[PDB]
Amino acid sequence: SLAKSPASTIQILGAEKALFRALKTKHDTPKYGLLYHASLVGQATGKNKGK
Amino acid sequence: NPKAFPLADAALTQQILDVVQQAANLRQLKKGANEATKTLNRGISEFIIMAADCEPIEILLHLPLLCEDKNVPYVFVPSRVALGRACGVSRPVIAASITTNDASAIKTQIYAVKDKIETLL
Amino acid sequence: VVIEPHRHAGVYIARGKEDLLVTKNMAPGESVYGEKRISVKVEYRVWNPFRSKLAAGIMGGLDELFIAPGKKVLYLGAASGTSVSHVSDVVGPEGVVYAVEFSHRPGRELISMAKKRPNIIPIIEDARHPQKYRMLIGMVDCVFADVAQPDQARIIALNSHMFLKDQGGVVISIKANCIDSTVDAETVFAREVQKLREERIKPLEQLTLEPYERDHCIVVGRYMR
Amino acid sequence: YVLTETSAGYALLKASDKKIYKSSSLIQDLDSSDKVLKEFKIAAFSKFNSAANALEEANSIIEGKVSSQLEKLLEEIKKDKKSTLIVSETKLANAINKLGLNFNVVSDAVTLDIYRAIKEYLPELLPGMSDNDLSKMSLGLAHSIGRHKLKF
Amino acid sequence: RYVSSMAIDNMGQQLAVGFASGVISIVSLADLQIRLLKWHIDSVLSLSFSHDGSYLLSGGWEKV
Amino acid sequence: FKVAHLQNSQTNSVHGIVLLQGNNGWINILHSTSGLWLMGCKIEGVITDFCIDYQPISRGKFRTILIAVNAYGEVWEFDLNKNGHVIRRWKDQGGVGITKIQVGGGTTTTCPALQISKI
Amino acid sequence: TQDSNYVRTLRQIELKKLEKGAKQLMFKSSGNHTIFVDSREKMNEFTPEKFFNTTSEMVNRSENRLTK
Amino acid sequence: EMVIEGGKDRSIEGLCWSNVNGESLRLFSIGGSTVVTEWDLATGLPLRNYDCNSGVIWSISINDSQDKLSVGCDNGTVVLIDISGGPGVLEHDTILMRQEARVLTLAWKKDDFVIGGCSDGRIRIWSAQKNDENMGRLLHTMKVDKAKKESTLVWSVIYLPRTDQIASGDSTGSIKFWDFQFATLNQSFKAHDADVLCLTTDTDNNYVFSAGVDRKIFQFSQNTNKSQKNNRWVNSSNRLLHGNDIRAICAYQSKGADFLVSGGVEKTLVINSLTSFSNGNYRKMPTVEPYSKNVLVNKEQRLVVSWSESTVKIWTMGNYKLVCKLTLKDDQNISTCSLSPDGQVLVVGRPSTTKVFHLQPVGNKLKVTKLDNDLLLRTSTKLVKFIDNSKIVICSCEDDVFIVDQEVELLEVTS
Amino acid sequence: IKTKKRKTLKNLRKDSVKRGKFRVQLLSTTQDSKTLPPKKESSIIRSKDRWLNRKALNKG
Repeated sequence: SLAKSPASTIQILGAEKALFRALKTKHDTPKYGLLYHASLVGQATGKNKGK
Repeated sequence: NPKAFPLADAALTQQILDVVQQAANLRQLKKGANEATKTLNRGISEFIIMAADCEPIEILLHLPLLCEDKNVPYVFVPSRVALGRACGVSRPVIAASITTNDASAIKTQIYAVKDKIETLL
Repeated sequence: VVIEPHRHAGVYIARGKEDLLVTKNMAPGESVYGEKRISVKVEYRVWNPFRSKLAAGIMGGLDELFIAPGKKVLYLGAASGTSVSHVSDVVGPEGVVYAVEFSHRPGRELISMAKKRPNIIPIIEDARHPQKYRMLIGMVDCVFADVAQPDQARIIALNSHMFLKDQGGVVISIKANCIDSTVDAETVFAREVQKLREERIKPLEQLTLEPYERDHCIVVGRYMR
Repeated sequence: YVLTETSAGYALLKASDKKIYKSSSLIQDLDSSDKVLKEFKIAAFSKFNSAANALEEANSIIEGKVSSQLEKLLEEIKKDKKSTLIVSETKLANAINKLGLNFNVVSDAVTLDIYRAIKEYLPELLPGMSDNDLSKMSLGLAHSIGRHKLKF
Repeated sequence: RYVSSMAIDNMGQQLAVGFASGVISIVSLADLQIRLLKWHIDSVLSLSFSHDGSYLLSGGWEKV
Repeated sequence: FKVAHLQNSQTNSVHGIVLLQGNNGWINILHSTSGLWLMGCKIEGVITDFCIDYQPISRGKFRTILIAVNAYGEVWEFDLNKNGHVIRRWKDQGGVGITKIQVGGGTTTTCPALQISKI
Repeated sequence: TQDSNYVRTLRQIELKKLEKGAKQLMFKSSGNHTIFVDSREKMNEFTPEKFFNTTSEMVNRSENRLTK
Repeated sequence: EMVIEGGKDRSIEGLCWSNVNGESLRLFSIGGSTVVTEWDLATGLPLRNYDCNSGVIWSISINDSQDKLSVGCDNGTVVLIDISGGPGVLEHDTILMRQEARVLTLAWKKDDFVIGGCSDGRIRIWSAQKNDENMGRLLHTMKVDKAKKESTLVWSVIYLPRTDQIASGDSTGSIKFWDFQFATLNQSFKAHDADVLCLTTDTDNNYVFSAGVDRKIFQFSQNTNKSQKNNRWVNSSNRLLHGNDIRAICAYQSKGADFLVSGGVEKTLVINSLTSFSNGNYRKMPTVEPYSKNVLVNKEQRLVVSWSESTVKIWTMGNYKLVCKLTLKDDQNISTCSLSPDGQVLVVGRPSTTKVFHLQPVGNKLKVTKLDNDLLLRTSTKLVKFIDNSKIVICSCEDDVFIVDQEVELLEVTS
Repeated sequence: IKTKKRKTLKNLRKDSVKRGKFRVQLLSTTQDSKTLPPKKESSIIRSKDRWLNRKALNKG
């Protein structure tokens, strides 16, 4: 069930309440979710950790 | 690759990639596997084209598993390079979903190709 | 809130806020696939005529459905527990369902629900070779067919000539497109009931289950000998 | 004057007939059994009845899903060698152990009827076992062979 | 059976016999198998081959 | 059309051929002085373009090959110094709408050889 | 793109409400029921309560007929 | 030798033989329906009606080594039927990779490939080679030169094993020869003026004969050493022998027999020589040679009965006057018939049943009444020949000789 | 009797009449199903002979 989900979902997978409040009012969605605590995103710094 | 069920022959793959080219000109396709699965989730895909050419084919063969839940037709063509040429980008494209429309100019061509697809299921 | 019984025990109609069809539980406490659970002290799983195929025949009205709470049944085409769960519910803990399939991709969840219910025993071999599971079980009281292969009559004829006792039931679900497209359901279903009464299957009824499936039928018959 | 090879697991059963071999492989229409006709025609000659051992169960399961020349069938060829007698095999694809050494085998179009009879009344007279025990050993063998073929 | 024309090609492999009935017949000289060409509705008066031998000019009583 | 050279291969006599791309898969090859239809080569699909390759064989003998492409990407090579018969059939890797094939590095129809030994 | 996201999630809310609302309804069947019989008199007669067993209440709607 | 009749609204479109060496001849045939019908040659009945599991069969062909059977159906399917199980038992094997248009003709290369001409003007090539990776999928597609103002149908396809070609006749009249490997045309002839319904070849493929609705038989030859070393058929000859059409053509060639046999809409058969087609002679058979009669007379009342398909008719001499007829439509197929001397009772009889009718001349008409006998109604009859005014002798289709109105001992023959 | 003889013939011959929501089909006989192959599909036989007698080939 995780494998048949698109990669954008796997990006935002932890941040559902921020995601759906930022969709149900027209705001900017999160970019990290549960995947923020990966070591590579730890190595990145700035807006390129969103990248 | 053995585990790429229905694979098209040359004539069917030529008309599949022809309707892919005119859907790309009409901005009616979503190119890429994640965009194809998004259209599968939202139920706005007419049929899915995949490429039996990716070196892990298991990055593909999961959208069959939710094609057979929404009974949307899906087909394999032998070349990801040629699918990317048909979709009209500079990269190889692994999967492509032709999206739904009811005022579309190429609706008859889409319907003819999807009937030829669901004959071989 | 009021549960009334059906023509076949183990099948009920939960009337009330939603007059909808339902079976019992042999799984204590839990659903298997997110079907709704009604308690009336006693646990009940809603059957769906769209998610499953035998429930559509029940909703269209099958009088002598030979799936019945005192038997054992052979299910040739489930691929997953979404119908054989309800067949194990209606056959109860007295009997046994043999859910036999070939494609081992949803056989994982088939075996997974057969872990939870001892009613359900799986067979992971193709149903055109019943000799490969000769040595597993024989002499069923009703076969069920849900195969969407072109040789439906030959596959269930071989399975009923090897594993069905005399005067038992045959329920076969026939998809028209898996045999012949572009010609209508009436001719292809007449052709298949004649093809099945070529064997020792006296046809009893067919029905077309039209609000639930496009161009399907359910044919029941009694196995002569 | 004949035997018949019937399986239920690793437990194989070479059950002999209460009539002649020609009578077994010629008519088959006289049983029509409720219980007494199959009980009279039946004769539990040999029962190479193994246990719930997964090795022996899955070994005979593979030999049942393939040709049937297993060691239990060699045991049956040992325990039925009297005058190169007649045998009733279940599957026609077990031709090797059907006719390998001194056994006139026959499995065609009425052997299935007599297997319908003896498979209808396996548990009532052939073992000293009960119906829930036969279904439990069948589902143990089934889950074993299923997790063997379907990997995990 | 009257023959009013004949022609050979530059290899001697085939030969055109044009008859007074109107037909032409290419015989293959190595094995004497014939092929009939029927268009002329009157007598065949002239035949020729091309240099490679794959075209046959014919002319007769029609002015064609 | 394209114009090319052809050798008789029983004499050492060359003559020009014009090659016309027709409807179905057809290439109609005909003589450039007499206009006689010599042979025809049919590919399977929508013929889109073709080119002419030559290869030398010995002193004063060469061989003409017609190279014709489907729209889909599959390429036929016809030996046409004999009867117009296929010698090779391959497939372009990638490529789905194919408009133009060309050869080069030797004598094409646009770099033509003036003398038969310079082919 | 963010008001397209707003309309798309509203559409997905209604899509899920639609599918799991129609999962918990029951629709009246409309299928061509056919019964096979013997020589000609069984076809000439009325199929005499062979599965209706009342010709008033439990004949003409088939979601649950009954046997008293 | 024998005739196997079918009944009302039955036709037969293709039929193929099968003789595995050491076993009996087997005869399969398609009609206009969804089944293949295999006949046992003894009784003259179907011994098997195998319903093929996809659509209405348009063509049938038999594998080389004759263990498999292709049926090409109206919904674009090519279905393989396993034949080698013994005479009578037919199994489904494999539905090959589908398509849109109906496959109108089939051929096999060997045990390996299966070629099929379809009604969209194309010629597909499938691989029926079991235990390959590409088993069942269609390897190639070829397209013939379409007609300008109507659709084109490829009507006849054969494989030519001496070379490696496929010959194909379509509904423009053109006949094309295709290299099998490279799947592509070698040469096209514009031979006929209308469709080419059937074409065949000899043993060593030095000739290809072809025929269709424009009623000429064309011969394409490759017998010259230069033709064989250049792979160049020539349009050798052309004969006009048939009256209306040619719907079937076949060839036999042995040490003391080399003839091609052809027949069409005009009901007669035509025999020509294979290696001497244009030169040699030909024989147009009579349209009927009554080895099984449909007419007999009785000398009393000067009357004559005659039965066509499922109706009998009786007239008397005088001029002549049609006195009675029996268009019995409870029947479906007729066979042989006999009248009593004195002209009292007629008995009609087919291989499924027989029926006996009392007759009374009421003047310028007759009155005919069935007289019931369920032994006659259950028996299969070939011949009934009237020992007495009451006693008849009955030859059954399963070799029984009864005497009714009971059993002749009949010795056995060395097989 | 002249204007309804085919009516009473077909209405006595044909089967599978309606009964309300239902339809009571006759099963056929092993007699006919084992004496004869089934009838031709007149759709495809008419398609083939109508093609071979199309107007574009001038028959006469």
